Amino acid sequence: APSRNGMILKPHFHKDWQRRVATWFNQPARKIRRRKARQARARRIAPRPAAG
Amino acid sequence: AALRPLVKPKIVKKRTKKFIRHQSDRYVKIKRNWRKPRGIDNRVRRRFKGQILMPNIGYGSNKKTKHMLPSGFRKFLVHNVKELEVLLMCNKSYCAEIAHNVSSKNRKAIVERAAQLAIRVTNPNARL
Amino acid sequence: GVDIRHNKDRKVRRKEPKSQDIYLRLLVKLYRFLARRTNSTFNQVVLKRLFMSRTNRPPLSLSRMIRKMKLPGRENKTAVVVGTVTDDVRVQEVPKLKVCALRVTSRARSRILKAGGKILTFDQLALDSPKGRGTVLLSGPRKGREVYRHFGKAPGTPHSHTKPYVRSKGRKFERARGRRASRGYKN
Amino acid sequence: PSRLRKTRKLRGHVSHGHGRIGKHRKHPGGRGNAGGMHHHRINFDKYHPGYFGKVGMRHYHLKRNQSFCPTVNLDKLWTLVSEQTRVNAAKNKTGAAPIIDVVRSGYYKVLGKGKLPKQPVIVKAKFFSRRAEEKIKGVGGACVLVA
RNA sequence: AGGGCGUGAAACCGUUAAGAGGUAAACGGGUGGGGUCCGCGCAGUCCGCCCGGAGGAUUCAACCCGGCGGCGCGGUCCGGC
RNA sequence: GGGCCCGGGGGGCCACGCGUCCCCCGCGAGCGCACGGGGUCGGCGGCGAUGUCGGCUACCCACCCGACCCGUCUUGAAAC
RNA sequence: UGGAAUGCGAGUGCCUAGUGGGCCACUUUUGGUAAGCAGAACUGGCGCUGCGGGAUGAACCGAACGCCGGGUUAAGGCGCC
RNA sequence: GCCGUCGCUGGCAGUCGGCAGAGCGAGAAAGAGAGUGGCGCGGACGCUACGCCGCGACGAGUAGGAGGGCCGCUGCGGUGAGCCUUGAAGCCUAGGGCGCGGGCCCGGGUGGAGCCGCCGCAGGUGCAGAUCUUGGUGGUAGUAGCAAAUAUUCAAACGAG
Ligand SMILES: [Mg+2]
Ligand SMILES: [Mg+2]
Ligand SMILES: [Mg+2]
Ligand SMILES: [Mg+2]
Ligand SMILES: [Mg+2]
Ligand SMILES: [Mg+2]
Ligand SMILES: [Mg+2]
Ligand SMILES: [Mg+2]
Ligand SMILES: [Mg+2]
Ligand SMILES: [Mg+2]
Ligand SMILES: [Mg+2]
Ligand SMILES: [Mg+2]
Ligand SMILES: [Mg+2]
Ligand SMILES: [Mg+2]
Ligand SMILES: [Mg+2]
Ligand SMILES: [Mg+2]
Ligand SMILES: [Mg+2]
Ligand SMILES: [Mg+2]
Ligand SMILES: [Mg+2]
Ligand SMILES: [Mg+2]
Ligand SMILES: [Mg+2]
Ligand SMILES: [Mg+2]
Ligand SMILES: [Mg+2]
Ligand SMILES: [Mg+2]
Ligand SMILES: [Mg+2]
Ligand SMILES: [Mg+2]
Ligand SMILES: [Mg+2]
Ligand SMILES: [Mg+2]
Ligand SMILES: [Mg+2]
Ligand SMILES: [Mg+2]
Ligand SMILES: [Mg+2]
Ligand SMILES: [Mg+2]
Ligand SMILES: [Mg+2]
Ligand SMILES: [Mg+2]
Ligand SMILES: [Mg+2]
Ligand SMILES: [Mg+2]
Ligand SMILES: [Mg+2]
Ligand SMILES: [Mg+2]
Repeated sequence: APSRNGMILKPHFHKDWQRRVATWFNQPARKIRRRKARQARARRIAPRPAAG
Repeated sequence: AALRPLVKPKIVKKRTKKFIRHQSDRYVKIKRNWRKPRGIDNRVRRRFKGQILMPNIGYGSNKKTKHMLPSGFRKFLVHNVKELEVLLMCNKSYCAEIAHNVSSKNRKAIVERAAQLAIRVTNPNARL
Repeated sequence: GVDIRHNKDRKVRRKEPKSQDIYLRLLVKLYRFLARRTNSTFNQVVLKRLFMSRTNRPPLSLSRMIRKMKLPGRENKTAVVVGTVTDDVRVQEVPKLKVCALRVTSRARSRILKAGGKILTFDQLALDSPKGRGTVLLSGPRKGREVYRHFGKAPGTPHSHTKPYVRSKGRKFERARGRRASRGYKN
Repeated sequence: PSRLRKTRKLRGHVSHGHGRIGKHRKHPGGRGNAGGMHHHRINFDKYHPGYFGKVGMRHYHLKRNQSFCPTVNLDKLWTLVSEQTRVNAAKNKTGAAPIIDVVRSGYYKVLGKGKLPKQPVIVKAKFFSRRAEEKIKGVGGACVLVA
């Protein structure tokens, strides 16, 4: 129920949103993996530019 | 022959009985530890005559004699000789109480060093 | 019993800064002494403004400080603000100022000094103006905050120019009924 | 932290701060924004005038890049160039005015709020307001249009 | 710690000891009597200065040598950062 | 009666230097007692090592006054 | 000569819970034979509130409450309880 | 008398000492002002200023709000040259005390291996109730009861029976 002055809010939480929460606790491990694949690729094509 | 404090004012206690919790005499499940009664019909809460009393700041003890031991001192827990030597300059108003879990061996050092510094020990004859 | 009411006994006001800042409290120690031991009402005002909250200490822009220090008879007076002096890009010429503030932004500092002015702290105002003599105490706009656009008669009452709380701004967001006669009504 | 919150102080107090009479029931009044035109009508009318109804034309497939047009007032115009740009122009004698290109600074339209310093300037922009051009012309400057 | 054995609570029960018992018990306030223990009581404090008796010494002040430290508007000393 | 209780011919005064002009006609020293900014005695007595001293509260018992069982919904609960 | 008496420091802004079953008494008062009935006005109460008195009691009378000593009272009382 | 709350948005940085001079509570504005001419070596406490001190008024409370807890529980970062097999936690206690209280300290006993104080951080953090959950135990109570379908007896044997 509304109470005095306030914004009218329409949160989109009327589905089963907890079944589809994507946490990011693997973010640092993803960043390491991506970097480790950039290094092994830079070694693989050297002296060709790493960027591409 | 015991050490005496700087002054020994008369200690006045407004109340000496403990405040037993309501209905704690009727059940073992109700410990006598105080709990503010909060029932709607609770007659102790409403301060009916002849009922259990409720604690309130009015019973407070005189600021001067508060926390004062009957000896006229105020206790201070110590665990070793080093902690004892913080009472060197306030030995006429504060005494040393040695913690329960100090080994009997070490109580000899604290009880000895306290004698040298004229600091009073509340429990010197323990764990002999 | 005494027929009296107690709801108003306790006055709601600050006796100290909510902040745990140690430099602020060292200044409060300083001005607690000056306020007590000197009859200078200025010290009491400054002492009080040191307790105030962040929104009660609005920042004072350079342009506003220049305007108020240009009024007749305020020459060589030290401008005093219990708060921050923010730079104003809209200002072109910055006159020589002497100022005392809690904070001065990095760009406001360069402009004041490059104009030849002097910036003080509040511990330096005491050694220069112990009673606050020759001072011009100044304050930032207290109602210059977005919140006060939302205070007053509720937006849905006649002649109320209060700002509503909307998640979005646009044609579809609270403009149909109650805001134009063609849709129900207007007030 | 949960140690600083009301729940810790409400231990031992029946009702947990929601009253003995009204209690804390699940959803009295409805869920969400239920009742706007009904038992909750005063709150909506009082605090959200305009909430109900429709106004104005629809526009399918709005692309907000088509109406990109950041604006700058004249009182901020001289910040788009370094300080020495202005002082050099003010003190030089040949009469040469600097070029301020507002598109390079990320603006398209020039608005008229404020006053300019008495210093000629050539301004480049996609759009001008009528008062912007007059004020720019009052100091001896010119308005240059870019596509 | 005796093979569902670390510790071993409460309810509830046996027994030993003490006290009490016809308005169920329990409870608040106020005293009183009796117990368990505690004061590790039972000729009652300690300190400063002073007076006087007995004594006794790494013997006081003041001076000299050496070291250390504080301050100096050294009215304005030299060197330094 | 009021006019520092106007002016003239035994009992209390928070009167007591003087040059004057004239209305009118800037510091004495001490000492002491106290109905004086909240109690002191520069006053005393008895008892005290094996049965006696102190121990609020605390254990048991007794008596006098008080005293209905809590939580809850309720205008109202000790509620049959 | 701040232009009656009396008393008192005022103003102002945000955020805000619980409530939205009430009930009782003097006086006034509608319906009803009336009701410890239903419905209103004013004020004060009970609810949320103990305490002295009315033996007993939500509201009656007195008086409202920090923990205490002394004194005096209110309403009520003073054969005995 | 004492406790607390509120108010005085009250007082104290002046502990200004022999490089000295002790005051500013007092009916009634503003200087215990600055000048120029006419023997001893001595003097209590204080001030965690988030501290300390003074004076005056006041103190009912459901629903509800707020403050402070040197109230209590579990874990984390610091710290306590912390405690502990000369005995930790836990548990028991007609032992001694402290606090208005939430609680806490110490003595004794049991126990046998770990625990706690302070500054911060975090929370699955405080039970009398929910015909609450699971487990244990009472009174009832040596009680109801061991009663449907006719029935047992004598002697001996084994056997502690
Ligand atoms: Mg609501
Ligand atoms: Mg809100
Ligand atoms: Mg009630
Ligand atoms: Mg009162
Ligand atoms: Mg109140
Ligand atoms: Mg209030
Ligand atoms: Mg409450
Ligand atoms: Mg409820
Ligand atoms: Mg609430
Ligand atoms: Mg509700
Ligand atoms: Mg809810
Ligand atoms: Mg064992
Ligand atoms: Mg083992
Ligand atoms: Mg086991
Ligand atoms: Mg076992
Ligand atoms: Mg037993
Ligand atoms: Mg017996
Ligand atoms: Mg009786
Ligand atoms: Mg009875
Ligand atoms: Mg109920
Ligand atoms: Mg009913
Ligand atoms: Mg009840
Ligand atoms: Mg009944
Ligand atoms: Mg309701
Ligand atoms: Mg009625
Ligand atoms: Mg009815
Ligand atoms: Mg109610
Ligand atoms: Mg009320
Ligand atoms: Mg009442
Ligand atoms: Mg009667
Ligand atoms: Mg009395
Ligand atoms: Mg009678
Ligand atoms: Mg209260
Ligand atoms: Mg027990
Ligand atoms: Mg083991
Ligand atoms: Mg946990
Ligand atoms: Mg339980
Ligand atoms: Mg039978």
